[PDB]
Amino acid sequence: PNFSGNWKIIRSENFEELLKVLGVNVMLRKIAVAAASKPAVEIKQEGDTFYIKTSTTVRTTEINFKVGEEFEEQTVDGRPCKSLVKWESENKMVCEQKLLKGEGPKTSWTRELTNDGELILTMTADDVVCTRVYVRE
Amino acid sequence: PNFSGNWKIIRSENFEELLKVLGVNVMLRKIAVAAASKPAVEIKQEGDTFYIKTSTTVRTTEINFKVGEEFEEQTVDGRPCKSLVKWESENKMVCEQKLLKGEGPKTSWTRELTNDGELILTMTADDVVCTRVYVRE
Amino acid sequence: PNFSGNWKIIRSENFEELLKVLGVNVMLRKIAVAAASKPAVEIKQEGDTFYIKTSTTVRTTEINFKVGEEFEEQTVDGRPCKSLVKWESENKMVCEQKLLKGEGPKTSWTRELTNDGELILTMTADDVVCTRVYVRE
Ligand SMILES: C=C1C2=C(C[C@@]1(C)C/C=C/C(C)=C/C(=O)O)C(C)(C)CCC2
Ligand SMILES: C=C1C2=C(C[C@@]1(C)C/C=C/C(C)=C/C(=O)O)C(C)(C)CCC2
Ligand SMILES: C=C1C2=C(C[C@@]1(C)C/C=C/C(C)=C/C(=O)O)C(C)(C)CCC2
Repeated sequence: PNFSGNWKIIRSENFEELLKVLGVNVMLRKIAVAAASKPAVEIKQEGDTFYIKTSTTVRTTEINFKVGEEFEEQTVDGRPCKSLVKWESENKMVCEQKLLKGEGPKTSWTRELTNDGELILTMTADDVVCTRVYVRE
Repeated sequence: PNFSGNWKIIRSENFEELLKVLGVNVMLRKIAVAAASKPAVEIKQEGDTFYIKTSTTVRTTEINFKVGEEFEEQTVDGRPCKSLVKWESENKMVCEQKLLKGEGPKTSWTRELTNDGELILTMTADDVVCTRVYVRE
Repeated sequence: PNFSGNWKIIRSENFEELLKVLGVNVMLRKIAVAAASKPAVEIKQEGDTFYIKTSTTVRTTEINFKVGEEFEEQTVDGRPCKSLVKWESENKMVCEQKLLKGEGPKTSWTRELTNDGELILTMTADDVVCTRVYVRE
Protein backbone atom coordinates (compact mmCIF):
# COMPACT_ATOMS: atom_id res chain seq x y z
CA PRO A 1 0.00 0.00 0.00
CA ASN A 2 1.62 3.18 1.36
CA PHE A 3 -0.62 6.23 1.21
CA SER A 4 2.35 8.62 1.01
CA GLY A 5 2.24 11.17 -1.80
CA ASN A 6 0.67 14.32 -3.26
CA TRP A 7 -2.84 13.74 -4.51
CA LYS A 8 -5.13 15.72 -6.78
CA ILE A 9 -8.80 15.20 -7.22
CA ILE A 10 -10.45 13.72 -10.27
CA ARG A 11 -13.99 12.87 -9.11
CA SER A 12 -16.31 13.99 -6.36
CA GLU A 13 -20.00 13.41 -5.53
CA ASN A 14 -22.42 14.54 -2.80
CA PHE A 15 -20.09 17.03 -1.15
CA GLU A 16 -22.68 19.83 -0.98
CA GLU A 17 -25.42 17.42 0.02
CA LEU A 18 -23.13 16.30 2.91
CA LEU A 19 -22.63 19.95 4.00
CA LYS A 20 -26.37 20.62 3.86
CA VAL A 21 -26.85 17.64 6.20
CA LEU A 22 -24.29 19.13 8.64
CA GLY A 23 -26.30 22.33 8.55
CA VAL A 24 -23.62 24.48 6.88
CA ASN A 25 -25.24 27.70 5.68
CA VAL A 26 -25.57 28.56 2.00
CA MET A 27 -22.82 31.16 1.94
CA LEU A 28 -20.34 28.89 3.65
CA ARG A 29 -21.42 25.97 1.43
CA LYS A 30 -20.75 28.06 -1.68
CA ILE A 31 -17.29 28.99 -0.48
CA ALA A 32 -16.59 25.37 0.54
CA VAL A 33 -17.68 23.97 -2.79
CA ALA A 34 -15.54 26.52 -4.68
CA ALA A 35 -12.48 25.84 -2.54
CA ALA A 36 -12.81 22.03 -2.47
CA SER A 37 -12.68 22.08 -6.27
CA LYS A 38 -8.89 22.01 -6.41
CA PRO A 39 -7.39 20.93 -3.13
CA ALA A 40 -3.88 19.66 -2.62
CA VAL A 41 -3.63 16.60 -0.41
CA GLU A 42 -0.26 15.72 1.08
CA ILE A 43 -0.03 12.38 2.89
CA LYS A 44 2.87 10.96 4.90
CA GLN A 45 2.75 7.42 6.18
CA GLU A 46 5.47 5.78 8.28
CA GLY A 47 3.93 2.54 9.45
CA ASP A 48 0.63 3.06 11.24
CA THR A 49 1.59 6.67 11.69
CA PHE A 50 -0.04 9.18 9.32
CA TYR A 51 0.05 12.89 8.60
CA ILE A 52 -2.58 14.19 6.23
CA LYS A 53 -2.56 17.82 5.07
CA THR A 54 -5.47 19.08 2.97
CA SER A 55 -4.95 22.53 1.49
CA THR A 56 -7.40 24.77 -0.32
CA THR A 57 -6.98 28.52 -0.93
CA VAL A 58 -9.36 29.41 1.91
CA ARG A 59 -9.01 26.76 4.58
CA THR A 60 -6.37 24.16 5.35
CA THR A 61 -6.47 21.24 7.79
CA GLU A 62 -3.68 18.98 9.14
CA ILE A 63 -4.12 15.72 11.03
CA ASN A 64 -1.55 13.59 12.78
CA PHE A 65 -2.58 10.16 14.00
CA LYS A 66 -1.52 6.59 14.69
CA VAL A 67 -3.91 3.88 13.56
CA GLY A 68 -6.02 2.31 16.33
CA GLU A 69 -5.15 5.15 18.74
CA GLU A 70 -7.72 7.88 19.63
CA PHE A 71 -6.86 11.47 18.75
CA GLU A 72 -8.48 14.89 18.42
CA GLU A 73 -9.51 16.56 15.14
CA GLN A 74 -12.55 18.33 13.65
CA THR A 75 -15.55 17.30 11.55
CA VAL A 76 -15.67 18.57 7.92
CA ASP A 77 -17.81 21.44 9.12
CA GLY A 78 -15.30 22.56 11.72
CA ARG A 79 -16.61 20.86 14.87
CA PRO A 80 -14.07 19.33 17.33
CA CYS A 81 -14.31 15.57 17.77
CA LYS A 82 -12.56 12.49 19.16
CA SER A 83 -11.41 10.25 16.35
CA LEU A 84 -10.13 6.67 16.26
CA VAL A 85 -8.81 5.24 12.99
CA LYS A 86 -8.60 1.51 12.25
CA TRP A 87 -7.63 -0.78 9.39
CA GLU A 88 -10.77 -2.18 7.89
CA SER A 89 -8.20 -4.01 5.73
CA GLU A 90 -4.69 -3.73 4.20
CA ASN A 91 -5.55 -0.77 2.01
CA LYS A 92 -8.54 0.78 3.78
CA MET A 93 -8.70 2.69 7.06
CA VAL A 94 -11.96 3.71 8.70
CA CYS A 95 -12.54 6.60 11.07
CA GLU A 96 -15.34 6.95 13.57
CA GLN A 97 -15.92 10.43 14.92
CA LYS A 98 -17.50 11.47 18.19
CA LEU A 99 -18.29 15.11 19.01
CA LEU A 100 -16.58 16.49 22.10
CA LYS A 101 -19.47 18.84 22.85
CA GLY A 102 -23.00 19.16 21.52
CA GLU A 103 -25.27 17.07 19.33
CA GLY A 104 -24.96 16.51 15.61
CA PRO A 105 -25.24 14.06 12.69
CA LYS A 106 -23.16 10.87 13.03
CA THR A 107 -19.97 11.35 11.04
CA SER A 108 -17.00 9.33 9.78
CA TRP A 109 -14.57 9.06 6.93
CA THR A 110 -12.65 6.29 5.17
CA ARG A 111 -9.55 6.41 2.96
CA GLU A 112 -8.73 3.58 0.59
CA LEU A 113 -5.86 2.92 -1.79
CA THR A 114 -6.91 1.08 -4.99
CA ASN A 115 -4.70 -1.21 -7.10
CA ASP A 116 -4.81 1.23 -9.99
CA GLY A 117 -3.27 4.35 -8.47
CA GLU A 118 -6.27 6.07 -6.86
CA LEU A 119 -7.05 7.18 -3.31
CA ILE A 120 -10.73 7.13 -2.36
CA LEU A 121 -12.05 9.32 0.43
CA THR A 122 -15.59 8.84 1.64
CA MET A 123 -17.16 11.12 4.21
CA THR A 124 -20.47 10.33 5.90
CA ALA A 125 -22.92 12.57 7.74
CA ASP A 126 -25.72 10.30 8.96
CA ASP A 127 -26.91 8.68 5.77
CA VAL A 128 -25.19 10.91 3.23
CA VAL A 129 -21.94 9.68 1.76
CA CYS A 130 -19.65 11.95 -0.18
CA THR A 131 -17.06 10.12 -2.37
CA ARG A 132 -13.95 11.85 -3.65
CA VAL A 133 -11.36 10.15 -5.87
CA TYR A 134 -7.73 11.27 -6.24
CA VAL A 135 -4.64 10.29 -8.26
CA ARG A 136 -0.95 11.03 -7.67
CA GLU A 137 0.08 14.49 -8.75
CA PRO B 1 -17.12 35.47 38.27
CA ASN B 2 -14.52 33.57 36.22
CA PHE B 3 -14.97 33.90 32.47
CA SER B 4 -13.30 30.53 31.79
CA GLY B 5 -15.24 28.15 29.55
CA ASN B 6 -16.51 27.29 26.07
CA TRP B 7 -19.28 29.57 24.93
CA LYS B 8 -21.84 29.35 22.15
CA ILE B 9 -23.96 32.14 20.87
CA ILE B 10 -27.67 32.51 21.45
CA ARG B 11 -28.43 36.12 20.49
CA SER B 12 -26.82 38.77 18.34
CA GLU B 13 -27.87 42.23 17.08
CA ASN B 14 -26.32 44.94 14.87
CA PHE B 15 -23.31 42.94 13.76
CA GLU B 16 -23.70 43.80 10.06
CA GLU B 17 -24.57 47.40 10.85
CA LEU B 18 -21.29 47.56 12.87
CA LEU B 19 -19.33 46.18 9.87
CA LYS B 20 -20.96 48.67 7.50
CA VAL B 21 -19.79 51.45 9.85
CA LEU B 22 -16.21 50.08 9.70
CA GLY B 23 -16.48 50.21 5.93
CA VAL B 24 -16.27 46.44 5.35
CA ASN B 25 -17.32 45.71 1.77
CA VAL B 26 -20.48 43.78 0.94
CA MET B 27 -18.74 40.56 -0.03
CA LEU B 28 -16.65 40.48 3.11
CA ARG B 29 -19.69 41.44 5.21
CA LYS B 30 -21.64 38.51 3.75
CA ILE B 31 -18.85 36.08 4.56
CA ALA B 32 -18.45 37.59 8.06
CA VAL B 33 -22.13 37.36 8.84
CA ALA B 34 -22.27 33.72 7.65
CA ALA B 35 -19.20 32.74 9.66
CA ALA B 36 -20.12 34.65 12.86
CA SER B 37 -23.35 32.64 12.96
CA LYS B 38 -21.81 29.73 14.82
CA PRO B 39 -18.52 30.68 16.42
CA ALA B 40 -16.80 28.80 19.20
CA VAL B 41 -15.44 31.00 21.96
CA GLU B 42 -12.84 29.55 24.31
CA ILE B 43 -11.91 31.68 27.32
CA LYS B 44 -9.18 31.08 29.90
CA GLN B 45 -8.91 33.31 32.93
CA GLU B 46 -6.23 32.97 35.62
CA GLY B 47 -6.61 36.10 37.71
CA ASP B 48 -6.41 39.26 35.64
CA THR B 49 -4.80 37.23 32.91
CA PHE B 50 -7.03 36.23 29.99
CA TYR B 51 -6.79 34.24 26.78
CA ILE B 52 -9.74 34.51 24.43
CA LYS B 53 -9.95 32.38 21.28
CA THR B 54 -12.78 33.01 18.83
CA SER B 55 -13.08 30.43 16.08
CA THR B 56 -15.24 30.45 12.98
CA THR B 57 -14.77 28.24 9.90
CA VAL B 58 -13.17 31.07 7.92
CA ARG B 59 -11.27 33.25 10.36
CA THR B 60 -10.00 32.73 13.88
CA THR B 61 -8.57 35.26 16.35
CA GLU B 62 -6.65 34.76 19.63
CA ILE B 63 -5.92 37.40 22.25
CA ASN B 64 -3.73 37.22 25.31
CA PHE B 65 -3.88 40.06 27.81
CA LYS B 66 -3.59 41.11 31.44
CA VAL B 67 -6.23 43.51 32.70
CA GLY B 68 -5.11 47.15 33.03
CA GLU B 69 -2.01 46.48 30.89
CA GLU B 70 -1.77 47.71 27.25
CA PHE B 71 -1.37 45.11 24.52
CA GLU B 72 -1.63 44.73 20.75
CA GLU B 73 -4.56 43.17 18.86
CA GLN B 74 -6.82 43.99 15.89
CA THR B 75 -10.20 45.67 15.41
CA VAL B 76 -13.13 43.43 14.32
CA ASP B 77 -12.41 44.43 10.75
CA GLY B 78 -8.79 43.34 10.90
CA ARG B 79 -7.00 46.61 11.71
CA PRO B 80 -4.08 46.55 14.21
CA CYS B 81 -4.64 48.54 17.39
CA LYS B 82 -3.32 49.21 20.90
CA SER B 83 -5.74 47.88 23.48
CA LEU B 84 -6.04 48.39 27.24
CA VAL B 85 -8.61 46.36 29.19
CA LYS B 86 -9.98 47.42 32.58
CA TRP B 87 -12.53 46.24 35.12
CA GLU B 88 -15.54 48.47 34.89
CA SER B 89 -16.68 46.22 37.77
CA GLU B 90 -16.38 42.68 39.23
CA ASN B 91 -18.02 41.01 36.26
CA LYS B 92 -17.46 43.49 33.44
CA MET B 93 -14.27 44.43 31.61
CA VAL B 94 -14.07 47.29 29.13
CA CYS B 95 -11.63 47.67 26.26
CA GLU B 96 -10.63 50.89 24.57
CA GLN B 97 -8.95 50.52 21.21
CA LYS B 98 -6.58 52.90 19.46
CA LEU B 99 -5.42 52.37 15.87
CA LEU B 100 -1.68 52.01 15.40
CA LYS B 101 -1.79 53.59 11.94
CA GLY B 102 -4.45 55.47 10.01
CA GLU B 103 -7.81 56.99 10.81
CA GLY B 104 -11.03 55.16 11.54
CA PRO B 105 -14.23 54.96 13.62
CA LYS B 106 -13.72 54.89 17.41
CA THR B 107 -13.92 51.29 18.54
CA SER B 108 -14.13 49.27 21.77
CA TRP B 109 -15.59 46.12 23.22
CA THR B 110 -16.87 44.97 26.60
CA ARG B 111 -17.39 41.47 28.03
CA GLU B 112 -19.70 40.87 30.96
CA LEU B 113 -20.64 37.79 32.95
CA THR B 114 -24.29 37.78 34.14
CA ASN B 115 -25.64 36.03 37.25
CA ASP B 116 -27.67 33.65 35.11
CA GLY B 117 -24.98 31.92 33.07
CA GLU B 118 -24.53 34.26 30.10
CA LEU B 119 -21.55 36.14 28.67
CA ILE B 120 -22.38 39.42 26.94
CA LEU B 121 -20.05 40.88 24.33
CA THR B 122 -20.69 44.37 23.04
CA MET B 123 -18.65 45.87 20.23
CA THR B 124 -18.83 49.55 19.32
CA ALA B 125 -17.83 51.38 16.14
CA ASP B 126 -18.51 55.06 16.77
CA ASP B 127 -22.17 55.07 17.70
CA VAL B 128 -23.12 51.57 16.61
CA VAL B 129 -23.22 48.89 19.28
CA CYS B 130 -23.39 45.23 18.41
CA THR B 131 -24.54 42.96 21.30
CA ARG B 132 -23.89 39.23 21.29
CA VAL B 133 -25.04 36.89 24.06
CA TYR B 134 -23.50 33.47 24.82
CA VAL B 135 -24.10 30.54 27.19
CA ARG B 136 -21.78 27.73 28.29
CA GLU B 137 -21.51 24.94 25.76
CA PRO C 1 16.30 52.41 -1.88
CA ASN C 2 15.25 50.22 1.07
CA PHE C 3 11.87 48.57 0.64
CA SER C 4 11.28 48.39 4.41
CA GLY C 5 7.95 49.76 5.64
CA ASN C 6 4.17 49.36 5.87
CA TRP C 7 2.46 49.94 2.56
CA LYS C 8 -1.14 50.59 1.60
CA ILE C 9 -2.59 50.39 -1.84
CA ILE C 10 -3.65 53.33 -3.94
CA ARG C 11 -4.02 51.90 -7.46
CA SER C 12 -4.60 48.50 -8.98
CA GLU C 13 -5.40 47.21 -12.49
CA ASN C 14 -6.03 43.79 -14.09
CA PHE C 15 -6.10 41.80 -10.87
CA GLU C 16 -9.30 39.90 -11.73
CA GLU C 17 -8.21 39.43 -15.33
CA LEU C 18 -4.97 37.87 -13.96
CA LEU C 19 -6.99 35.48 -11.74
CA LYS C 20 -9.23 34.50 -14.66
CA VAL C 21 -6.07 33.60 -16.59
CA LEU C 22 -4.90 31.39 -13.68
CA GLY C 23 -8.27 29.67 -13.84
CA VAL C 24 -9.50 30.81 -10.41
CA ASN C 25 -13.24 30.15 -10.20
CA VAL C 26 -15.79 32.95 -9.99
CA MET C 27 -16.57 32.51 -6.30
CA LEU C 28 -12.93 32.51 -5.31
CA ARG C 29 -12.25 35.46 -7.65
CA LYS C 30 -15.02 37.46 -5.96
CA ILE C 31 -13.61 36.77 -2.52
CA ALA C 32 -10.07 37.55 -3.73
CA VAL C 33 -11.08 40.84 -5.30
CA ALA C 34 -12.97 41.89 -2.14
CA ALA C 35 -10.07 40.97 0.14
CA ALA C 36 -7.28 42.44 -2.04
CA SER C 37 -9.08 45.80 -1.82
CA LYS C 38 -7.41 46.78 1.44
CA PRO C 39 -4.35 44.68 2.13
CA ALA C 40 -1.59 45.55 4.54
CA VAL C 41 1.89 44.95 3.20
CA GLU C 42 4.77 44.75 5.66
CA ILE C 43 8.27 44.63 4.17
CA LYS C 44 11.59 44.10 5.94
CA GLN C 45 14.83 44.44 4.05
CA GLU C 46 18.29 43.89 5.56
CA GLY C 47 20.62 43.89 2.59
CA ASP C 48 19.60 41.37 -0.06
CA THR C 49 17.51 39.66 2.55
CA PHE C 50 13.75 40.33 2.43
CA TYR C 51 10.63 39.40 4.37
CA ILE C 52 7.35 40.36 2.78
CA LYS C 53 4.05 39.86 4.62
CA THR C 54 0.80 40.53 2.76
CA SER C 55 -2.29 40.48 4.94
CA THR C 56 -5.94 40.58 3.97
CA THR C 57 -8.89 39.63 6.21
CA VAL C 58 -9.27 36.24 4.52
CA ARG C 59 -5.83 35.08 3.45
CA THR C 60 -2.32 36.09 4.44
CA THR C 61 1.02 35.15 2.85
CA GLU C 62 4.61 35.53 4.13
CA ILE C 63 7.78 35.16 2.10
CA ASN C 64 11.38 35.09 3.23
CA PHE C 65 14.11 35.24 0.62
CA LYS C 66 17.62 36.37 -0.25
CA VAL C 67 18.07 37.98 -3.65
CA GLY C 68 19.64 35.76 -6.32
CA GLU C 69 19.02 32.63 -4.21
CA GLU C 70 16.23 30.12 -5.10
CA PHE C 71 13.47 29.57 -2.56
CA GLU C 72 10.00 28.06 -2.27
CA GLU C 73 6.72 30.01 -2.26
CA GLN C 74 3.31 29.90 -3.99
CA THR C 75 1.76 31.52 -7.06
CA VAL C 76 -0.98 34.15 -6.47
CA ASP C 77 -3.54 31.41 -6.92
CA GLY C 78 -2.04 29.20 -4.25
CA ARG C 79 0.17 26.86 -6.29
CA PRO C 80 3.63 25.91 -4.90
CA CYS C 81 6.58 27.06 -6.98
CA LYS C 82 10.36 27.52 -7.01
CA SER C 83 11.24 31.19 -7.06
CA LEU C 84 14.48 33.07 -7.73
CA VAL C 85 14.59 36.84 -7.21
CA LYS C 86 17.16 39.11 -8.87
CA TRP C 87 17.96 42.81 -9.09
CA GLU C 88 16.92 44.03 -12.49
CA SER C 89 18.42 47.27 -11.11
CA GLU C 90 19.05 49.27 -7.89
CA ASN C 91 15.37 49.75 -7.13
CA LYS C 92 13.71 46.88 -8.99
CA MET C 93 13.75 43.15 -8.25
CA VAL C 94 12.31 40.57 -10.62
CA CYS C 95 10.99 37.14 -9.73
CA GLU C 96 10.67 34.17 -12.05
CA GLN C 97 8.42 31.39 -10.86
CA LYS C 98 8.48 27.72 -11.78
CA LEU C 99 5.75 25.29 -10.69
CA LEU C 100 6.94 22.36 -8.58
CA LYS C 101 4.22 20.07 -9.95
CA GLY C 102 1.78 20.33 -12.82
CA GLU C 103 1.32 22.64 -15.78
CA GLY C 104 0.11 26.22 -15.71
CA PRO C 105 0.46 29.76 -17.11
CA LYS C 106 3.96 31.27 -16.89
CA THR C 107 4.06 33.51 -13.84
CA SER C 108 6.32 36.13 -12.24
CA TRP C 109 6.25 39.28 -10.19
CA THR C 110 8.36 42.42 -9.86
CA ARG C 111 8.60 45.00 -7.06
CA GLU C 112 9.99 48.46 -7.70
CA LEU C 113 10.62 51.46 -5.48
CA THR C 114 10.03 54.82 -7.24
CA ASN C 115 11.74 58.13 -6.41
CA ASP C 116 8.46 59.62 -5.23
CA GLY C 117 7.51 57.29 -2.39
CA GLU C 118 5.64 54.50 -4.17
CA LEU C 119 6.13 50.74 -4.37
CA ILE C 120 4.99 49.11 -7.61
CA LEU C 121 4.07 45.44 -7.74
CA THR C 122 3.44 43.81 -11.08
CA MET C 123 2.23 40.24 -11.36
CA THR C 124 2.17 38.36 -14.67
CA ALA C 125 0.26 35.25 -15.73
CA ASP C 126 1.31 34.52 -19.31
CA ASP C 127 0.49 37.76 -21.08
CA VAL C 128 -1.64 39.42 -18.43
CA VAL C 129 0.04 41.95 -16.18
CA CYS C 130 -1.60 43.20 -13.02
CA THR C 131 -0.09 46.46 -11.63
CA ARG C 132 -0.63 47.54 -8.04
CA VAL C 133 0.75 50.78 -6.60
CA TYR C 134 1.34 51.43 -2.88
CA VAL C 135 2.49 54.30 -0.63
CA ARG C 136 3.86 54.27 2.92
CA GLU C 137 1.17 53.99 5.56
C1 LIG D 1 -12.84 25.84 2.26
C2 LIG D 1 -13.58 25.07 3.08
C3 LIG D 1 -14.63 25.54 3.97
C4 LIG D 1 -15.22 24.50 4.63
C5 LIG D 1 -14.60 23.17 4.22
C6 LIG D 1 -13.47 23.54 3.22
C7 LIG D 1 -12.18 23.01 3.82
C8 LIG D 1 -13.69 22.89 1.81
C9 LIG D 1 -13.43 21.41 1.97
C10 LIG D 1 -12.47 20.76 1.26
C11 LIG D 1 -12.18 19.31 1.25
C12 LIG D 1 -13.01 18.42 2.08
C13 LIG D 1 -11.19 18.91 0.46
C14 LIG D 1 -10.71 17.55 0.25
O1 LIG D 1 -10.56 16.78 1.21
O2 LIG D 1 -10.45 17.19 -0.92
C15 LIG D 1 -16.37 24.67 5.65
C16 LIG D 1 -17.41 23.59 5.45
C17 LIG D 1 -15.83 24.49 7.08
C18 LIG D 1 -17.01 26.08 5.46
C19 LIG D 1 -15.93 27.20 5.33
C20 LIG D 1 -15.03 27.01 4.12
C1 LIG E 1 -15.19 35.40 9.39
C2 LIG E 1 -14.98 36.70 9.70
C3 LIG E 1 -14.57 37.73 8.76
C4 LIG E 1 -14.48 38.94 9.39
C5 LIG E 1 -14.86 38.84 10.86
C6 LIG E 1 -15.14 37.33 11.10
C7 LIG E 1 -14.17 36.87 12.17
C8 LIG E 1 -16.61 37.07 11.59
C9 LIG E 1 -16.68 37.58 13.01
C10 LIG E 1 -17.01 36.77 14.06
C11 LIG E 1 -17.21 37.16 15.47
C12 LIG E 1 -17.05 38.58 15.84
C13 LIG E 1 -17.54 36.19 16.31
C14 LIG E 1 -17.81 36.29 17.74
O1 LIG E 1 -17.08 36.99 18.46
O2 LIG E 1 -18.79 35.67 18.20
C15 LIG E 1 -14.07 40.25 8.67
C16 LIG E 1 -14.94 41.40 9.13
C17 LIG E 1 -12.63 40.62 9.05
C18 LIG E 1 -14.21 40.04 7.13
C19 LIG E 1 -13.60 38.69 6.66
C20 LIG E 1 -14.29 37.48 7.28
C1 LIG F 1 -7.94 36.67 -0.28
C2 LIG F 1 -7.30 36.11 -1.33
C3 LIG F 1 -7.70 34.90 -2.02
C4 LIG F 1 -6.85 34.63 -3.06
C5 LIG F 1 -5.76 35.69 -3.18
C6 LIG F 1 -6.02 36.66 -1.99
C7 LIG F 1 -4.76 36.65 -1.14
C8 LIG F 1 -6.29 38.13 -2.47
C9 LIG F 1 -4.98 38.67 -2.98
C10 LIG F 1 -4.40 39.78 -2.45
C11 LIG F 1 -3.18 40.46 -2.92
C12 LIG F 1 -2.47 39.93 -4.10
C13 LIG F 1 -2.80 41.55 -2.25
C14 LIG F 1 -1.66 42.41 -2.50
O1 LIG F 1 -0.55 41.92 -2.77
O2 LIG F 1 -1.83 43.65 -2.42
C15 LIG F 1 -7.00 33.41 -4.00
C16 LIG F 1 -6.74 33.81 -5.43
C17 LIG F 1 -5.95 32.35 -3.65
C18 LIG F 1 -8.45 32.84 -3.85
C19 LIG F 1 -8.88 32.72 -2.36
C20 LIG F 1 -8.92 34.06 -1.64
